[PDB]
Amino acid sequence: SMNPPPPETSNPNKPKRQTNQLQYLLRVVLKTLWKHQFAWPFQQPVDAVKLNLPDYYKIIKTPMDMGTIKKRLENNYYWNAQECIQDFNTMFTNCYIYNKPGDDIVLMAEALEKLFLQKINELPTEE
Ligand SMILES: COc1nc2c(Nc3ccccc3C(C)(C)C)c(C(=O)O)cnc2cc1-c1c(C)noc1C
Repeated sequence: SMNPPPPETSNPNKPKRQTNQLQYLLRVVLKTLWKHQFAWPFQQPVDAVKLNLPDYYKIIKTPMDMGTIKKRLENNYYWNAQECIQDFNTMFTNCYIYNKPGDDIVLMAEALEKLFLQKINELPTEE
């Protein structure tokens, strides 16, 4: 089995918290990206077996995807907004590292990232 286990989406020992910033990240940021027409390749972990990408998990050692992020938010896995923002950045970065500049998947990622940055620019203050 050449896929690694997916990133954890819950952990009984990791402290849980709900902030208005994390609620914004689920209700506005994640929702906006999730339903976007280019979202689908990013909605679940990269299945390197089914996609026939043997070298993927030899190159990408910190995988991340929006399915994982969605579940983390729904499970109150994050303590703060920065943890979640970091996961989005990891997802985009992995795509830019593994794929060639100008590839369709890169253009899809760039479009989602632009939308992401717009919404993060409008992050609300802590209540
Ligand atoms: C190439 O990047 C991906 N492609 C798919 C994918 N389809 C696919 C397969 C080969 C070539 C091109 C594609 C397109 C997405 C451009 C159509 C599928 C699928 O067909 O179900 C699923 N997950 C992916 C993740 C990725 C992906 C992401 C996201 N980041 O790196 C990779 C690699």
